[PDB]
Amino acid sequence: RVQGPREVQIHLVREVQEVYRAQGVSIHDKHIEVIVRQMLRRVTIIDSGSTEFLPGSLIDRAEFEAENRRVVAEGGEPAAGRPVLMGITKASLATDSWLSAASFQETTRVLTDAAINCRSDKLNGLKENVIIGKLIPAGTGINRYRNIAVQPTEEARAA
Amino acid sequence: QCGLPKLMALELFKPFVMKRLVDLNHAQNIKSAKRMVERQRPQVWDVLEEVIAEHPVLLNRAPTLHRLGIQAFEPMLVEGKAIQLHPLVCEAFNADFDGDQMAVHLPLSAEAQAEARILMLSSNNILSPASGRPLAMPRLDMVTGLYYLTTEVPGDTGEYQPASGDHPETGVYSSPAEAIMAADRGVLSVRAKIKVRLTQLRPPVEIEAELFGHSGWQPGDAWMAETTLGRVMFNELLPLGYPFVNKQMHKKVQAAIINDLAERYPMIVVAQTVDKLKDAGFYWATRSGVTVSMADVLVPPRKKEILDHYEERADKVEKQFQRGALNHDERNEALVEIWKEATDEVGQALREHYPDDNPIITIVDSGATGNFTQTRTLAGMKGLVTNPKGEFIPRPVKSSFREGLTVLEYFINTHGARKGLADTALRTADSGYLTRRLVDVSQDVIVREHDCQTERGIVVELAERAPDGTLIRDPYIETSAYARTLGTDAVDEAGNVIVERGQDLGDPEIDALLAAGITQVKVRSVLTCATSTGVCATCYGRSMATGKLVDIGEAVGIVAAQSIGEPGTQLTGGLPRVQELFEARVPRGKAPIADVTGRVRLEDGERFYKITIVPDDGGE
Amino acid sequence: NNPLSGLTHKRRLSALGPGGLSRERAGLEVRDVHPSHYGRMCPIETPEGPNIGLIGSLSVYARVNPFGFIETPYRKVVDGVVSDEIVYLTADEEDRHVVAQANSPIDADGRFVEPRVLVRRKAGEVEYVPSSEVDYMDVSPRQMVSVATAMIPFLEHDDANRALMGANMQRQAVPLVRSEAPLVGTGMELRAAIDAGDVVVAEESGVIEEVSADYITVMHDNGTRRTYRMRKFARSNHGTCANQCPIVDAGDRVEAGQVIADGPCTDDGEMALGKNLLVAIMPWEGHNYEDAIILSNRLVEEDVLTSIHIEEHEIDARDTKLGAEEITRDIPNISDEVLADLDERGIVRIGAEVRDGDILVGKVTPKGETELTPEERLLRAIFGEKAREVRDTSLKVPHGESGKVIGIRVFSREDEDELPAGVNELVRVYVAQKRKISDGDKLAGRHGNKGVIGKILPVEDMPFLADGTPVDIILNTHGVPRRMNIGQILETHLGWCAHSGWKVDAAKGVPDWAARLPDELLEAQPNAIVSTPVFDGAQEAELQGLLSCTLPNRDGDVLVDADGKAMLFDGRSGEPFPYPVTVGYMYIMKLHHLVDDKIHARSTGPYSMITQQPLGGKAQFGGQRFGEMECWAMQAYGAAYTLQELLTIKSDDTVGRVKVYEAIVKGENIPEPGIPESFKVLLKELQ
Amino acid sequence: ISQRPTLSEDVLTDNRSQFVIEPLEPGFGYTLGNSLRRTLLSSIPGAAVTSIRIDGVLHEFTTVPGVKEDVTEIILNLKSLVVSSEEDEPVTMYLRKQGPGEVTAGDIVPPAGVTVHNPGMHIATLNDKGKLEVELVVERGRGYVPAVQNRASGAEIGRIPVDSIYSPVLKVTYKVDATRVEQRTDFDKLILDVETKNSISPRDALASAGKTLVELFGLARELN
Amino acid sequence: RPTLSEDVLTDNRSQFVIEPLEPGFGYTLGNSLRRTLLSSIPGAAVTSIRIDGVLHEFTTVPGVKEDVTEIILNLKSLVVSSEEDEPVTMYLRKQGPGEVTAGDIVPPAGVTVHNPGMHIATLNDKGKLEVELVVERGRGYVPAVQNRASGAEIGRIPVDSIYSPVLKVTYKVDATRVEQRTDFDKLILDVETKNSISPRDALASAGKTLVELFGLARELNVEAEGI
Amino acid sequence: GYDTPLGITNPPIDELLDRVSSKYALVIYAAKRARQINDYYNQLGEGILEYVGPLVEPGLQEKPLSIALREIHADLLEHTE
Amino acid sequence: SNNSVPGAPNRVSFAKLREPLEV
DNA sequence: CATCCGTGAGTC
Ligand SMILES: [Mg+2]
Ligand SMILES: [Zn+2]
Repeated sequence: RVQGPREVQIHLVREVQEVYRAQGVSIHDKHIEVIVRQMLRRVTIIDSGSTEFLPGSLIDRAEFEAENRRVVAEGGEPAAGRPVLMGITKASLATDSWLSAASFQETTRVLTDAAINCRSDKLNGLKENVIIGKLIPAGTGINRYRNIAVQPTEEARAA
Repeated sequence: QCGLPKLMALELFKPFVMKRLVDLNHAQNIKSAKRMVERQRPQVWDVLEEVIAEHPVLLNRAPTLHRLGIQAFEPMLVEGKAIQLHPLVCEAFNADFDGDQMAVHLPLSAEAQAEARILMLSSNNILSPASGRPLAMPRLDMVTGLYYLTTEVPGDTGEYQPASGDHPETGVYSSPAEAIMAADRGVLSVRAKIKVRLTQLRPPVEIEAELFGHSGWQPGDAWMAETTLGRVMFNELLPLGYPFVNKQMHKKVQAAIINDLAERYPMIVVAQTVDKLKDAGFYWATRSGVTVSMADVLVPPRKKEILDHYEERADKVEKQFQRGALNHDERNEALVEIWKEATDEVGQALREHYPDDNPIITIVDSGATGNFTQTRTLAGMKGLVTNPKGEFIPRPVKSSFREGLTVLEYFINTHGARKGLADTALRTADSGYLTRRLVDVSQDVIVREHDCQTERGIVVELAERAPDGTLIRDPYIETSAYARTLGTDAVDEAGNVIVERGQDLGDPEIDALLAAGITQVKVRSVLTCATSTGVCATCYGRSMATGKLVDIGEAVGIVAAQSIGEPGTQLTGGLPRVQELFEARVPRGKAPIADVTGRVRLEDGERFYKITIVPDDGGE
Repeated sequence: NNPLSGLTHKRRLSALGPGGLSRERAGLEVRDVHPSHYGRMCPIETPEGPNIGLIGSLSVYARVNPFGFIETPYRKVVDGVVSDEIVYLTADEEDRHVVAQANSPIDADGRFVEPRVLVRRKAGEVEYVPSSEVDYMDVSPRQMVSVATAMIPFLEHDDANRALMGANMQRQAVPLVRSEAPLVGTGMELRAAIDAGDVVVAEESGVIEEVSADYITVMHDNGTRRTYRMRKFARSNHGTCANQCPIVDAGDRVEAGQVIADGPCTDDGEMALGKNLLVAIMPWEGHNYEDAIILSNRLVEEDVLTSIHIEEHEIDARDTKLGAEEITRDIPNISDEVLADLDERGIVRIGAEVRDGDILVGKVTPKGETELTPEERLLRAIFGEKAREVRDTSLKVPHGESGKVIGIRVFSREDEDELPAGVNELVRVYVAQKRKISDGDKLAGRHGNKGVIGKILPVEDMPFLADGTPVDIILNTHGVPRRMNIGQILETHLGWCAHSGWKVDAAKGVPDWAARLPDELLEAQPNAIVSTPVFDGAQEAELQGLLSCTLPNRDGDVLVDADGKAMLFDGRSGEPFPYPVTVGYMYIMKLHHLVDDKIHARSTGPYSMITQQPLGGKAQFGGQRFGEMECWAMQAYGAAYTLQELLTIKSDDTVGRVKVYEAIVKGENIPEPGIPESFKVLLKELQ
Repeated sequence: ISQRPTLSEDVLTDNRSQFVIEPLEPGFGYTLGNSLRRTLLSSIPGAAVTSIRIDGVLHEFTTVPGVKEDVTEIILNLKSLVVSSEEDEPVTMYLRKQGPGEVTAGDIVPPAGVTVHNPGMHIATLNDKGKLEVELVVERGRGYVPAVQNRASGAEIGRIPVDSIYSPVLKVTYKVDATRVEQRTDFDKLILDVETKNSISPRDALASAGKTLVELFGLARELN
Repeated sequence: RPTLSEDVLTDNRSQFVIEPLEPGFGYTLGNSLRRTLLSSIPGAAVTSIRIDGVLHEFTTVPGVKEDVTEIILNLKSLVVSSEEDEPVTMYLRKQGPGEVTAGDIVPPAGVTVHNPGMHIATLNDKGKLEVELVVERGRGYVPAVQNRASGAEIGRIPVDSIYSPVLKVTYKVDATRVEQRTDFDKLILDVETKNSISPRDALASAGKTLVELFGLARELNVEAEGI
Repeated sequence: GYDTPLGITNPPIDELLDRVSSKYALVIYAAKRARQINDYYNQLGEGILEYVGPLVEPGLQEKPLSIALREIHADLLEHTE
Repeated sequence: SNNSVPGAPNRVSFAKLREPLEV
């Protein structure tokens, strides 16, 4: 609230680092930053506006700026948003897939809420796919690499 | 490669062997071929040898703390019922040989084996994905073995001698083949400094320019050197095309060479080069003469002299507290300082008293293993022990383990030793839990694009400005800048650009900016680059394992989690601090920060601190 | 496992169990070493795992008072004068008093030497206190330790971390074919062996009237005769070999309380937990890198580290709904080559050899009259062989097991042997193995120096001394100073002096270093036995001096120096090693972590009844577990197809794993995985 | 700068004999006496017991009524039995002794071409009413051959396969006197030390050692 | 199964593969065959030299590019076969601009130089060079201090004598799997020789030599062995 | 310039990686060709129209993956994403 | 000796004389 | 900012 979302990221990364520095551990700032990035992907709802966003709800920046891109084109009031920092535990629970959430912690709580909200799960993630037995959506599992046709060059020919 | 027991593999490849048994008509069908393998008929040992041909298997060693916890190997049939493992990958598995087991998983599908041999093969995973440093490097016997021959011994026999009087120059040899025959006769020491003409080793870059004018050194071009016989044998492994190194091989030295080989030279060169180093390390660790005796471990000469000095300085503190001029909190606080100082002076008493021949110190100072703090405890004294509270006991263990601790001493050291084992078991549980939280939070983070294209990055302090002039390298250089890719052209005072945008920062590309004078660079970060799902490739930059730009599709989110949790066992803030940060808790310290910049108005009270800040720009 | 193993177990002090605490409830205070534990409960002996500090052993000299507290012996000092009168004190009672340390110098009458002595006080505090204030003093220097702990020579030279493991591992020692007493002792090896109960002690005095390998008869003084029967080749709780052998010959005069016949891990009434090995402290071609161990093949050709392991195999015949299980020699579709080692009943014959897969007890059961396959109906009309209604339910030898059948125990409901409701014939076949030591077998010393056997070279490859004798075991130098357990070094020095023998120079008087050395040790024979009691015994000055006293071999040459080192010849290259290597004798134990048990694998096998996943354990022939941690490693690599396969066609895909087995044996390509049956379970559990 | 064909001297003792070989190349003595030492300890042909049988015994793990030792300790006592046979094929020995008293290697009855070299060797102390009828099988071989191999051949259930230590060699070593005096007087003198089992002579052991090595080094001389 | 002998080649050096050895005989054969090729094969080399314009070593020879040191070394690498055991003397003289080689040497009768193209020293104009060489015969390697009195004390220089015609030999011992036994030994041997003799012949001579040694032992009884 | 690659390190992966976009791509690239080669051998026995056989000489009892991985190095295959 | 009570093998001991009480 | 209930607390 004092120095903005970018500064709080730089502070966390170096304060975290300072602990591994003292004990002689060397982690590249890169890896830390990946986790840090996932903590700030949500912004809170100050004013509901015309949107269907419940006030006092942590919603993704992608969703927040795309719904405020649809209502802006609709003519209604856009929701006022303030950036919010989340601990990795609850950020993890707040995931889009209830499968991933229930298979993390507080399984009885995850299901109770998900069965009420009628949340549908798009099985598009790592934890999601492993459970159902699908190929994981990373590495050699993505269609870019998965669907490859290999053929002999026209030069290559049976003897 | 890895040694796979003849018994294990036969049940692993059981339906693959049954297949070829009925192929070569040893069995008439699939039912009888099954019976052959179960009865273990002598035929199948020839068949199985053909089946496992370049069919990789997995070696898992729990706990799987990072992805190098599971690596692939080319299976090698071996007599016996134990798995045989390469001495280098023990740094990755964190596996010793005090009874450790390993799980084995055999890939079946055509894609799986392809994934194993290419992605998961141990010879491709040489570097740590956490730091980019070598893990598959000389470690224990190997380092001590190499450190042996590359050491320069002053007065050793066969040493080079200048010409004077009636005798010419002693210690100059025509070729390495000659110096070999000298030590075989017993004239030359493999550790003595001599002069030799070499014909198959590229000279130092500083000397190649002097002797050839960088005409391009060639296999056959000669040049004279001033090293030892051992340092020459060592450089035949690196081998050709790599500049000679005339130093003694401390671990940090060997860490540099491999890390350079990782950069320039290709993977299959490094894998083979490091292999040669291992064979050399062990043979020479043998004839290193590194042995522990009761004689090699010596108690200091000023042992009782020094301890009498500080016990006299202690009795003075006890009597100064006896008169009550010292606080009880101050009494022990001073007693701690006295004996801390004492222990140090005992260590100094060892270093100079101990020959560099001493195998206990030879192992410590060469980075092979062990700390000198262990050597102090062994030969000097144990020192202060920890209270159940954690505070250091006012009473000191004056005895070393060589002399034999007193009965009461053993008791209080034991107490600390146990609570250490208890905590080492409790942090691990905390470390693994933090790990699983980190994995779940960054699972949707994958490299999906090749570039976000945004010009957004973040500033990194390259170097501090030294007061007298020139500069000083920042301590955070290695971990914050060295793997990044630039987000803006780096210019000096001139209009001349040193490094472009879209350029990966390498080792010499840091020196190009370090000598130019620029101390701040803008770099593409994972934070800044914004894409739809996950992140881009360019922003993330150089994958610490490949030494090159990260491939599109790598689950950098999970690797990051592993790379943070893996070494979490080695902490004292500490590990709770690490949790307190990633879970965004309102901290214990709760130190206040300035809301608006301005002039500070300190107004301390003895009962309470109060801080006022007059706003720099008007304000209230 | 061994006699000590049992002895220790009876002296355990757990805080677990009903009325006590749970494992998760115990904080960090319950576990650590308390001051009052001195002389009552050991601070060293405790498990390494999650049970650490919650389990301990009772100190040697302690006992329990009628109220359930722990008392401990102290010597009573009247007024600076030690008195042989002893009183047992409780924890809080001792706190009200003041106790002197055992090793404090005492006058030949009973008085102290210095006015101020070392003093133990309430709350674990210690100070110097005048001799007028001394109430009690310790019984022994080794008063605070436990039974297994006091068996660790030079304990005060090893750090509590490794010394802990040094105590724990002794309990894991394996009884060898025959056992030798250690060259270096602590004195505790005797009383431990006797009080174990796994040796044979004479009740009343007399003379051995008759001795056989079967039993010993003792003729008392009053005339009565007591006969002691020998436990011969019995299987212990843990498959080790409890085998007893008569010590005394016929006609020996034996007094009461004397060991007349000892058991496994015992040599002349002493705890023989291992063998005396000729050690060499050096790296050797890397084969001992990271705590691995190199052995001489002499230990394989002379069975020095060879053990016997007995297994009990069981199977029964019950009353079913389709009839009753009968034990017969007639098993459907089996040749007479397989049945060749059975008798007429269906039981294997004693002395026969058994490998894995072979048949021990032939049993067949009436299989349900379900419609046999129309394709197998057709197959039974061609060859005209009518199907039997009896399925093979035989007791075959489990994977890995093998050996000689050393006995049969049969219980029949027919022969009035009382059986549980439903059982007719019950058979017990006992099979022993003669396991020589091999690669991967975990060895250890008493100083927390563990490790597995990396390689066993031929006897000639071994680094040998000047007289030709090859060393037995090659330990790596690197893994010694780190562990702080250099008591293994001192054991090697004293161990060599004990093998060669020695003689202090008495000319020009008794030397100043060997002045505290009791008379009986100033001259020692080759292969002598000695005691180094914990917190007493040998000191570094006497050890160094004794290394100079080392008697020459048969050729009249001394083999080691005053440093304790010696010059070795590399058995491979022939050339002498450049530097002197520390050589001596060490006591090495065979621990119960053998590869022959540890090794295991599985292609396909049994599967879970609900989750339809593989079963778990070597006993059930189950596959390994690819856990949550391992699925992260895969995910990190980006090996989707490997990860998918492991959790689909390698696991609980009902239709997949069968069609994978077929695709392999036909040599085709691996099909595409389906739906994990476990996931179907979840969607039904949610419903 | 000197040429002299080498020698092979001998300084004797009953069980062990010192061989002296000189003059050899400078720094050659060590890696030459070692090549003999490694040939002696591994590949010198001798003879020992392979399998046995006892009356009333079907396996190694039991006791004979009336005897102080068990079959395990008895078989383990017979490992130090020193035998020399000329019969290239297996031969059968016999030992039968009853009543009180001690049985030894002397009571063994070696057939034609078999000799026991240590009759005073203790086997078992047969107390009263104790009878011991044994049946030992002797073969010729080299090195060390484990018991476990005999059983699968077809050996009947009566037989108890025993470990075989054919190696008649006991202990081998050497020392070298290298004259390093600065001159053309630089040579090495080898002193080989060989001790046997009283199964063969120390000389006969060095002879079979050389015959082996000569035949091995003859393949480096043959042309392509 | 009787053992085989193999050869992988190069002009000056080659590798020899011996398999299958009875378990434990690789090392038994290893270092014993290496120390034979390096020490037990006779040849000829330079014992001492003499230079005209030299009264001490530190100053280079008048009219020569190379130092006194680098010429000794080049001369050490000279390969020579003498026919008589007794020490012979050859003269090498040349003057003017150009380069002096091993073909300029004037050799005695029955004394052959096998690498006449070897560079030795680069003379300039007004550069005079006269060198007396002392050639002996022997085995292995002999230091310089032992040859400090083999020339006239008016500039006699002791040289390291490399009599042996074999330059450098290494060996590795892997394991070959015979029958079911994976214990059998496989001996790989790397041998590099001078331009005087072929490696394939240097081994046969080194092989014949050792057969003589083990003869002494065998002579006593020739009891038993099987191939 | 290196030493002769032995066993499963051949063909050298570095040169393999020059002919492909990333490590991941090479896997499916090779494996899908390894599938074609094993089809050809099983199909040919009873089926026409199989995928083109080994474009290089098959080593004695050479694994189908090991065949594919070599002809990728021979640039005898076409690459599509 | 150390434990001269049962009829045991003689194990000589480096020791200060221990006569308080048997184990 | 401090209590009461429910849920977490490394792997093989
Ligand atoms: Mg371990
Ligand atoms: Zn981006």
